[PDB]
Amino acid sequence: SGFRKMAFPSGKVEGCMVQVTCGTTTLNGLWLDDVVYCPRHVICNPNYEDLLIRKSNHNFLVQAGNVQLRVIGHSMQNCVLKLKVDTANPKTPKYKFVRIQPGQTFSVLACYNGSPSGVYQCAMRPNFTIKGSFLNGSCGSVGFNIDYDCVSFCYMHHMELPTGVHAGTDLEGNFYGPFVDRQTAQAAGTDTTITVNVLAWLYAAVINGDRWFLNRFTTTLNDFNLVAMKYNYEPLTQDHVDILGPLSAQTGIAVLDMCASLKELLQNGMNGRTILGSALLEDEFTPFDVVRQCSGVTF
Amino acid sequence: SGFRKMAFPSGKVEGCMVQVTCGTTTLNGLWLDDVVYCPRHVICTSEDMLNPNYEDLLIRKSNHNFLVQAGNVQLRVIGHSMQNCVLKLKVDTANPKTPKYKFVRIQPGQTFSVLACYNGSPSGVYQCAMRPNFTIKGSFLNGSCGSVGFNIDYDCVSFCYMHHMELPTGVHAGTDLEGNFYGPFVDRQTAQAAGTDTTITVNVLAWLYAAVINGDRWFLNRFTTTLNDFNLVAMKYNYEPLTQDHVDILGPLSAQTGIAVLDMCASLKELLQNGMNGRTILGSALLEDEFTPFDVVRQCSG
Ligand SMILES: CNS(=O)(=O)c1ccc2c(NC(=O)[C@]3(OC)CCOc4ccc(Cl)cc43)cncc2c1
Ligand SMILES: CNS(=O)(=O)c1ccc2c(NC(=O)[C@]3(OC)CCOc4ccc(Cl)cc43)cncc2c1
Ligand SMILES: [Cl-]
Repeated sequence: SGFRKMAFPSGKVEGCMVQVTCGTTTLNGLWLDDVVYCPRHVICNPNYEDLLIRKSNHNFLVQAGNVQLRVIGHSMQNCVLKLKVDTANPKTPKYKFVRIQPGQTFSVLACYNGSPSGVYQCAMRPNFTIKGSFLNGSCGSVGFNIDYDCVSFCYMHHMELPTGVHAGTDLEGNFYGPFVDRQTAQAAGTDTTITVNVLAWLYAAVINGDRWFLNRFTTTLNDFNLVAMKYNYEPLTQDHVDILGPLSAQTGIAVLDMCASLKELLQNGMNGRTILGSALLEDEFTPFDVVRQCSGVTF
Repeated sequence: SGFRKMAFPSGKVEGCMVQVTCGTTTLNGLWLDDVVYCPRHVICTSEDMLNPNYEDLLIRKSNHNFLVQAGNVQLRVIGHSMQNCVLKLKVDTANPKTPKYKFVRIQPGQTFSVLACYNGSPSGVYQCAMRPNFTIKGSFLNGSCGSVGFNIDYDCVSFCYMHHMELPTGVHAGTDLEGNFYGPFVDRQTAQAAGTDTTITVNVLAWLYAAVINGDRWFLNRFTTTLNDFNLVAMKYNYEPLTQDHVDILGPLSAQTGIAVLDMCASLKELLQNGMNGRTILGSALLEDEFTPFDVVRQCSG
């Protein structure tokens, strides 16, 4: 029993964290095989082609523990800088670079000066920001998932928006959201609740013996989406309904039956009651996270 | 900016997790240098669990009865001894991944990271607090016994907890790494229950200072209180008494924000009276008590 926000074991990613210093700027890099990946703003209206052409390999100081790596090449791919080094990382795990969609969750290994300091779980918000926990020097920290023994790198941290939320890119340097890596007026758009994730967390509550919110009612997918749009909740699709199938079969509560519970919770509140120790509806657990935690999958 | 429940990086502990098998029982072990530490109930069958005599069960075992697996490699057990509720298996190979470590016994209110494992394989990491009733609100299934709680200081791992059992309310009980249980629990299937739990007051105050550092001031008021008047109110909401030690510990946060501890105590009294009125504090509609004053300073300053 129990239900916690749980991150993937971070060890395979810890063995890849390095410090990258160029001029007066210091941030984190991800060392995989003979390449170090880091935000391109380490070289900083910037003209990154013009700023990069003026740099030599010896301008980038890369440090892995107490060992300095020698940079033998450099190239830019979108908003990520790729530093070719002379030595392949012997701790390189089996890995892939994957771009995730809003609502998907991942683990973040927060780093400062190439040293990991913490791990937390979070979700890609529908407005493409992440509600992270980052200070100055956190740039280059990465987001990931683990499948068996393969690390899927999905996020690299780049900046903090004025509301305290964070923006970054996939490992190919493409930003999540309409953000740019430049000091200019930028803001997070109006955010919405990840509906499929709230439903998955309501199934996790049922599996853990929290059932007060259940009711005898059902609803149509159209009627639920009309209600959800009024409460700034993301639309629920047939794909989301299908994904929730296994949890629906395990608890005996049809997805549209759980939608009627969610509709009653949105129109009436919790009334002093809690669900899994929370007075708010949690949306940072996917249906797969719920199945993984309520069955004990290992890495 | 931002405030998350944050666990320590788990890599130094992952390289210590092994699987320990005794007959039909399998659980997790912690391999440090040439010793594997695990709950002593690995020598019990489901039949032995009500009133087991561990000294009598252990004396009947030989080294080859213990099967220890580290990855796809079987370790050879060359000795065994019991220390309180932990079994210590001497092995023929020192773990080359043994980090710098210490065994520390923690007090209620203190937080730690838990690396949840099954069959010697890590499956997840989360952040916990030792509740005032000496239980932890963990997330554990069958076979999680032997999973460990820890903190990291520089490059040193402080092991503070080893998981042993689940009480009937779904909460968990365990020991320090010397086998001494936290709380009045025993490693027997006899009727046991968690005592009435309370809120960790010093931790709620630390989290209110974290909200002030992140720009939230809506809950502050023009009032102060005596330490005694605060405690009289707090006990009525099942909050732990706040001691002068707690007031002193909050000193640095008080100096950084400019809000005296007893002035923040007056905001807490008001929040307990009025509730939040549809508002949240650091994205939460409840008062968070699983962040210590030390966690707040580390996450907000470095
Ligand atoms: C709010 N103060 S803080 O917590 O120390 C902080 C400061 C900077 C943080 C940070 N850095 C940045 O956003 C910038 O990094 C150079 C600052 C200047 O403006 C830009 C513009 C574009 C880009 Cl891509 C980056 C930055 C990242 N993540 C978290 C940060 C927490
Ligand atoms: C509630 N079902 S479950 O989630 O699968 C589960 C089952 C057993 C869990 C478990 N095991 C135990 O508590 C016991 O382990 C042999 C079961 C029998 O009673 C005792 C008595 C004393 C001691 Cl020290 C251990 C046990 C631990 N932690 C979490 C557990 C989740
Ligand atoms: Cl302590």
